[PDB]
Amino acid sequence: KAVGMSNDGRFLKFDIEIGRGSFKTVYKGLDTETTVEVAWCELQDRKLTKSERQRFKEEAEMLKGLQHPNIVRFYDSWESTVKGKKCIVLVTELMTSGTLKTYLKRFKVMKIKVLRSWCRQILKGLQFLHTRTPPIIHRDLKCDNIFITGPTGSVKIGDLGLATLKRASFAKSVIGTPEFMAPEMYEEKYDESVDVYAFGMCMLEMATSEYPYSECQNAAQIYRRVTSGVKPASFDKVAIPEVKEIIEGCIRQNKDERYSIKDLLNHAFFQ
Repeated sequence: KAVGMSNDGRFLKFDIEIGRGSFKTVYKGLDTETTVEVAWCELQDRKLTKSERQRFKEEAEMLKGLQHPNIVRFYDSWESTVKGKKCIVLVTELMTSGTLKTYLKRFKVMKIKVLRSWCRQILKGLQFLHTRTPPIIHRDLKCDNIFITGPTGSVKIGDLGLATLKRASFAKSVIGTPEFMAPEMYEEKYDESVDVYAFGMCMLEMATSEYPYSECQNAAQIYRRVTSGVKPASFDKVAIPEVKEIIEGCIRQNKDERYSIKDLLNHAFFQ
C-alpha cells in the first residue's frame, strides 16, 4: 500500500497515479503528521539541466514558507530513487476537484458571477506572490494549474516551482496543442507583467471555453502573431464588453502598457 516515504516518515507515497506530464508523474500520498492526503509529485531528474536542478531546490525552499488562501500549499521536496529512476519529489496540498481547464471541459461555460469571483481570487493570489520580498513571478499561469477546492469552492494557484521548467526559450516539438506565451517570455525577459498577460489569456479562455490561437497549427505561427500584436481569433467572441475590455488591457503586446494587478483589483468589474 505505501511504496515510498520521506526520510523523516512524515509523507507516504501510494501507487495511485493522479497526473502525468513530460517531466512528472503525480501520485496520491499521505501526511502522517496530520492524516490529510497530499500530492506526491515525482520529477524526472535526468531530464533536467544542472541549472534547473539548482533552481528547483532554491525555489522549493522559499515555497515551503508561503501561505495564502489562493496558493496551493507546498510542503517539502527531496531527492528520491526507486529502481532505475532518480527523481525530485515535491509534496503539495492535494487538489481533488480539478482545475479551471477541467471545469470548462465538463461544464462548457463559466457563468459571469463565477468568472468574476474566481478571477478576483486569482488576482489576490498573484498580488500575494508579487508582493513577496523579492517578488515571486509565477511565469506559467494557465487554466490547467489553477485548482478548485470544490466545484463551488475557491481557486488556488498551483505549480509555482514547476514553472521553472517552462523552458520558454527552447525549441520544442510540433505535437499536441501549440502554446502561446507573453511576447517577452520568448526571450526569457520577464517581470510581473508576464503574469498579467497570462491572467488575461486565462480570462479569455474562461469567457470563451476554448484555448486561444486554435486557428494556428504550430507554435511558430503563434509566435509570429503574438510578437506582431495579432490577437487570438477567440478575442472577438467575448460577449460581455467589460470582460473583453479587461482582457484587452491585460494582453497587450508591450508589457509597459498592460494593466497592473492593483488596477485590476480596483476595476469596477471586481467590486
